Amino acid sequence: MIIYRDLISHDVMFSDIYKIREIADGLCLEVEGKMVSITGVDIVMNHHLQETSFTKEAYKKYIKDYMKSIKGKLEEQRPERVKPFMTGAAEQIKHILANFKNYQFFIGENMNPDGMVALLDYREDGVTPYMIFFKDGLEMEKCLEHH
Repeated sequence: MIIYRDLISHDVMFSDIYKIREIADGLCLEVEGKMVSITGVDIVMNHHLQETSFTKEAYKKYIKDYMKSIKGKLEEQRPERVKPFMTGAAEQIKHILANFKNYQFFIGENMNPDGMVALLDYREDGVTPYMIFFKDGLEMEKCLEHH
């Protein structure tokens, strides 16, 4: 199976046992979760994601830093992704800041402040949870029977 982990913090963000949608012209991965009850969201609960908070200004400071960290990672391993990421993320930041009050913030288990901040949101029904990750900020891992 496929486990996805934060390219910076190395924590597991989510696995392939969820409905994954690639949105924003391949910039982001939209993971659909279920509300489960202690109450919460399954993605958060079984991958031990930690909730964190941001002012509008702190998030701007943080995401500039995060963008340049990913930019440096991509130049080394996936150079073709630098421009798409830099353009897309800049446009995605504008969207996130536009509906800032709609999001909750989650980071990996180790709580590395330089790692990815996943965004929690609810569908049109206002009941279904889904989480947004930057695809370029994730590295894939594959697990198989071993003897």
